[PDB]
Amino acid sequence: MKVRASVKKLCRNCKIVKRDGVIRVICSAEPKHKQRQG
Amino acid sequence: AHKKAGGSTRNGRDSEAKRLGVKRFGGESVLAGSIIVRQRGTKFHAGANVGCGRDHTLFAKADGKVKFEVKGPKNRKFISIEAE
Amino acid sequence: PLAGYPVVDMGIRLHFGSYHDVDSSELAFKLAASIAFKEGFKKAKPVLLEPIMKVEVETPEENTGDVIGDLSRRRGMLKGQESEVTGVKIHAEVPLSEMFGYATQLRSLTKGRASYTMEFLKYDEAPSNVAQAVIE
Amino acid sequence: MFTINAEVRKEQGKGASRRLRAANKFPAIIYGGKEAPLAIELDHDKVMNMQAKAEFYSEVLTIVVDGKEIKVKAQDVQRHPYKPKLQHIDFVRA
Amino acid sequence: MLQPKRTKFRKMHKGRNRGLAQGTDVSFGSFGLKAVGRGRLTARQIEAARRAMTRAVKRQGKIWIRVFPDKPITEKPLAVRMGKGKGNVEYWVALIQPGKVLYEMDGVPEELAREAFKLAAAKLPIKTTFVTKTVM
RNA sequence: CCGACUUACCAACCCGAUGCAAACUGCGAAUACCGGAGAAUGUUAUCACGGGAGACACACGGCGGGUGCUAACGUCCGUC
RNA sequence: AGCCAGGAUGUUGGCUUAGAAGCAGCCAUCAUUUAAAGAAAGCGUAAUAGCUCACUGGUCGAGUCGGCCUGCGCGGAAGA
RNA sequence: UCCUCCUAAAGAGUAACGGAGGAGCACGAAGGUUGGCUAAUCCUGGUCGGACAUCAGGAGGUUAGUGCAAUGGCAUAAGCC
RNA sequence: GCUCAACGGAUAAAAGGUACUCCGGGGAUAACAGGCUGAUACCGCCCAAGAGUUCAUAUCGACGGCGGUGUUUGGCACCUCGAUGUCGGCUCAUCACAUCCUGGGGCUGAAGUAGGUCCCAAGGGUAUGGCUGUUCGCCAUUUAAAGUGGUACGCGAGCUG
Ligand SMILES: [Mg+2]
Ligand SMILES: [Mg+2]
Ligand SMILES: [Mg+2]
Ligand SMILES: [Mg+2]
Ligand SMILES: [Mg+2]
Ligand SMILES: [Mg+2]
Ligand SMILES: [Mg+2]
Ligand SMILES: [Mg+2]
Ligand SMILES: [Mg+2]
Ligand SMILES: [Mg+2]
Ligand SMILES: [Mg+2]
Ligand SMILES: [Mg+2]
Ligand SMILES: [Mg+2]
Ligand SMILES: [Mg+2]
Ligand SMILES: [Mg+2]
Ligand SMILES: [Mg+2]
Ligand SMILES: [Mg+2]
Ligand SMILES: [Mg+2]
Ligand SMILES: [Mg+2]
Ligand SMILES: [Mg+2]
Ligand SMILES: [Mg+2]
Ligand SMILES: [Mg+2]
Ligand SMILES: [Mg+2]
Ligand SMILES: [Mg+2]
Ligand SMILES: [Mg+2]
Ligand SMILES: [Mg+2]
Ligand SMILES: [Mg+2]
Ligand SMILES: [Mg+2]
Ligand SMILES: [Zn+2]
Repeated sequence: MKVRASVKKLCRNCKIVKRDGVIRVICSAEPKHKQRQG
Repeated sequence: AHKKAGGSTRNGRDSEAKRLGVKRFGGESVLAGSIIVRQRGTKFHAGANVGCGRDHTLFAKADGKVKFEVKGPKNRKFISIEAE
Repeated sequence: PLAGYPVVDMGIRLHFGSYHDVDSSELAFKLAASIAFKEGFKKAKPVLLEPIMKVEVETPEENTGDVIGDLSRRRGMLKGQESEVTGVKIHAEVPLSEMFGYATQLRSLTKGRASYTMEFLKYDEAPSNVAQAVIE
Repeated sequence: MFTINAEVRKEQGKGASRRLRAANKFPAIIYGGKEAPLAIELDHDKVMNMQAKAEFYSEVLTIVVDGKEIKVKAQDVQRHPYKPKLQHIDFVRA
Repeated sequence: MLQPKRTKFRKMHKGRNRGLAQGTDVSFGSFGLKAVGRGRLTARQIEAARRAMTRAVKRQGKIWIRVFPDKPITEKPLAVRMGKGKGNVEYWVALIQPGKVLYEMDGVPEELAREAFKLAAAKLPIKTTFVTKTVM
């Protein structure tokens, strides 16, 4: 997981989801696109 | 070192202010000899009853009321006096 | 002169020369020739040459990609691919200086089922980084 | 062909114009010919969508004031320095 | 590195960055980058933005720089005390008011010009926006 | 014997479109200042002369600036 | 939305390249049967292969999608 | 110590080890007066002579000039004889 | 008749040392510490040309941009000159977390072993010597590890000198 201030979709399989008040990018294709705002 | 020594400026000089400008404005009642404007060059030219000194000081050559006006082909600023 | 190496592929032809009637001496011209070599070499900005050598690698078909990657990684430009029945035969001019320990690395990528035969090909210009390293 | 419903300004000046723009209208003037110039105010957003067309600035516009028709041309436009808004519009009759 | 070739004087007062801008319209190209905020653009900042912006469009179209660094900025050296004259000129800047168009672009599609200005505005301290040419 | 052309080179002056300036001005305020007249208000609040001084280390805040980093409960001026 | 089905013939377009087969990179980006289909948006292959998308037909049967402006919030946000 | 400009906020004045420059003279004519005269630069043509010397014409209009810095001024010239 | 130019001109006529010092004063004015600030420094983040065989973001990251801390070198001179003892060591500590070890986890160019890089976590723990007054530093040998910083660069009415 990459924790940074600027999370964004790196492919079409990336999805922006807000969980427990934090923005997250989850990818169904490959896990290097997993990101956390912070 | 603990402190770095500075340089020195080279611009410290200036000259005294010469108190130039208009002494009596339009509508002033002046005596003969009163200085109206102190100038460098003739920014204001001498009109009626007004004299111009060596340093282009405009002074009253009669008693009366000061009036500024614009005359001549060059739109120059003349100072004259209505004798009153 | 640049880095103490045997200069190759140099073509020089003598056309003009001078001599002193009584002081003409073979040794003098020999030394003088060396002098001329010095200035000429500097202005020609030479480039060091590495022993680029052709390399033939045989490997299983399923591991063809692994082999190609490693060959490329070692600054070696491939020139041919042979689709032999029992695995593919690849060829490349991998720099000898770069190719060290390649056998052991190759085995891991080919499940210890490959081999290679090396044959020196030609001395080629060294890349700036590599050339400078040797110079220093 | 464009019909612009505009109402004549009751008050003018810097304070009035800034109050007008806050209320989402903006001032404009119509001058030309021989009649005295008429200071009108009109809705910002309607004209903002209207002037996104390129043909707005060439073809003859229509302005309706007090139910009376004035045939005008978009002479000039003053825009906000950075926001997509119109400060003022100069209109010429006929 | 944009910089005046010669100047009448080498140092200038600090001044104040007040008022709105002049040159708020796209006068040369078809697209433009317009400053929303106010501040100072160093020649390094302007030039870094220009490199990204001209490289984004693959050296196509035409690029216009609408701003010039003409205000010299002085800095006192590290660990020198106050006074002893004004500091030495370190760099140049342009003063930027809200609404000023900083860069213009032509000859490229709008979707490409928009992307190029995004990369260019990533290098600037002041808020920007994308504008296009309009008929007045 | 004075010549007449030409090309994808450099190209000054000039023209059109753009900006910038404390030591630029073909423009130009608001205020401030000087003077004349009029009312109202103000315990003469004004000036002159004379007796007595103290004071000449200022501080912060607003506004206009120089310097500094439009850093400083920094520093230096104007004005309240 | 989703689900079912297709997503095809020049063709592996040419150039380049050890290979460039829609998908390293260049130029072109045209024809065909079509209900539709890109000389291909992306994953994948050393190159193939393979997997989706664009697009289309059916199924469902009522609203849905994307920008612009703007109010208040969210993350960025660690000290004895 | 003195002069010029900016800071200096359109009267005067206004500080800093603020930003830039000068003066410690010269001239019996370079002063007084009368009369007379008007530049820089560029183009065209012309012996040496050319980018640039003197000459003719034109454009232009003070972009020159001022014994010496800068500012203000100067054609009725304060500039030149 | 005065570069009386230190130009309102002390006299016609005048340079230095003091750690052997002395007096009157000032925190009006410096050195230590505190304070304000944060250019610089350190830490974090924004955009991604490129390195990484191919692949920007496993790991780095040019040209540039925005913050945080008070933490280095500084800037200021607000407090103390009718005194706030100034480096290092010893003894004894205590806090913060921007975590050195141990604990939990995501990604990896993570086969395993061993790492890399982020996120959470401050309960405990976190060397001995050689050389130099040294803090540091280099070196020798250990350790699971030999953390970073604040506490008047903690601590002399506790010691050393
Ligand atoms: Mg100077
Ligand atoms: Mg108002
Ligand atoms: Mg005093
Ligand atoms: Mg005083
Ligand atoms: Mg004061
Ligand atoms: Mg103060
Ligand atoms: Mg491919
Ligand atoms: Mg926020
Ligand atoms: Mg004044
Ligand atoms: Mg004033
Ligand atoms: Mg004296
Ligand atoms: Mg004196
Ligand atoms: Mg004493
Ligand atoms: Mg004392
Ligand atoms: Mg004090
Ligand atoms: Mg201190
Ligand atoms: Mg003070
Ligand atoms: Mg204290
Ligand atoms: Mg003390
Ligand atoms: Mg006491
Ligand atoms: Mg933590
Ligand atoms: Mg417990
Ligand atoms: Mg010991
Ligand atoms: Mg500590
Ligand atoms: Mg201590
Ligand atoms: Mg103690
Ligand atoms: Mg004791
Ligand atoms: Mg004791
Ligand atoms: Zn993804």
